[PDB]
Amino acid sequence: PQVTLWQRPLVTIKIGGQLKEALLDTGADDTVLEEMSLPGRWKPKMIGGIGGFIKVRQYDQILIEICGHKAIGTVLVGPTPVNIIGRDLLTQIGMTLNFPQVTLWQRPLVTIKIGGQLKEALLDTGADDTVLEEMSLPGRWKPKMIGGIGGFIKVRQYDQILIEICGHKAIGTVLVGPTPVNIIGRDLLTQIGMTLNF
Repeated sequence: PQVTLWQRPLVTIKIGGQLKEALLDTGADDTVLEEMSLPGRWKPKMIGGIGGFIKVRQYDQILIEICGHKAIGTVLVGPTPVNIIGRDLLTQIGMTLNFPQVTLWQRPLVTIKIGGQLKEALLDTGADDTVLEEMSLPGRWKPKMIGGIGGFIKVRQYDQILIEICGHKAIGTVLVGPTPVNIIGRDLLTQIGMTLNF
């Protein structure tokens, strides 16, 4: 299947004998699920994201069926607001990002130019919105809060900002704040014709 990004790329998964919906998230290194019952031993673990860190239980060698496809790997379980399938499992089902084609064995980074400056950013299908680390942008903005793995952060919303991502230009809203990494969300991914293919 090919998947465009005008809506969140959700899929049905079967794990631990249970059915769940999860977000195909190219911006996630690891797969993280909301609290659920899984068989066996686990290890305590802390993972970070927008908003900070959360404690999760790490289960190893867990069978997961994602769409029609099987994979076995590590699964983290904890207080994430959304079930996310990260690159660890995307690679196993042969997922690629197309806009150039990109496999997901490494973080899908691209060079962007915004506000006259050059930055590197993560192509993040799991992000509704584009969020950049603190930077100098031209003009007026509005105070805003956005949520994520470890809670919420306050960001400045700038409207009508030109961004050039890889080759391609796009205009839209950009959030600026204490995100750990620059993220290109679906708002801009759709403008450069990005798709998920598996």
